[PDB]
Amino acid sequence: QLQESGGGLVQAGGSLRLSCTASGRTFSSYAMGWFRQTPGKEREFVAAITWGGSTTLYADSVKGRFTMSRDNAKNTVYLQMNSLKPEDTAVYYCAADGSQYRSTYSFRDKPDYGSWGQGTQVTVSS
Amino acid sequence: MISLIAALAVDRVIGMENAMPWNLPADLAWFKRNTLNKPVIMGRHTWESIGRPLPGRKNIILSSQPGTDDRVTWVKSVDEAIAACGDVPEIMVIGGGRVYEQFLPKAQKLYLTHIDAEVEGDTHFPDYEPDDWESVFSEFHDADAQNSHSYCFEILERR
Repeated sequence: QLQESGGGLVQAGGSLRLSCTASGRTFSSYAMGWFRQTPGKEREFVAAITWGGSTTLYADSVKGRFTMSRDNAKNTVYLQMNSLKPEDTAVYYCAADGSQYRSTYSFRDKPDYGSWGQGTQVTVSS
Repeated sequence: MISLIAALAVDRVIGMENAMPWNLPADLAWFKRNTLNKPVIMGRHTWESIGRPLPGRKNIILSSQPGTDDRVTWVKSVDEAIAACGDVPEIMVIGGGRVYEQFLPKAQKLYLTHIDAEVEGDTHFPDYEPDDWESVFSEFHDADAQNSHSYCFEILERR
């Protein structure tokens, strides 16, 4: 019940903004996260945010370039990606926590997903 | 019936309100509203953190130590705390951590406030699993002038 959008082609150094919208009355009781996967490679944790939106956690590879934010009134999370570079190229997925009211650390370090988005391709030129 | 009422940060982290890094008057009003006119059972450190009896409630303090205030009732075991409540429709257990552990298996109802914060602490509300607890009420709120974080009230009933 997650649906990503945004994405596509961006020049190196550029910015892209993704969104992930949910259907369901319980969305705002769950942490949410962004991940990225390139064909034949590991899925990689990118960002997580708590249920109410106040607290975030990022991978070191995107820290200070990417920001995750949340709008519970619109049942949506966002990924703002600045200073993009070729190795940021991947399919990006949003996922809902399977457990309510966990920290960003628990979401990342003790995986439990209730739902995944379809994914959106992000392609960074050089 | 026995009920627990608690304020939980993420990962069920709990603490003494006067040292939690938030300001949530709406939750304090929720607590008062749901405990008023009912016995409250609390542990010693919770007693000390409050600093005074809660008005309009029978205050019962569960501790292994002798009592230090005649305004409240001092008991030494879970069964004693319950007996001390007498014949009432609902007993409110108000923490802290070890008290919540002790009473959870005897409880039918939970009043939880979830707070949108990550706070370090080694004390947690005990695990309550969806299998055992049906959520029968939820009420979401955002931060505002008075309240520092998103908070969500929830009532659960033992299946």
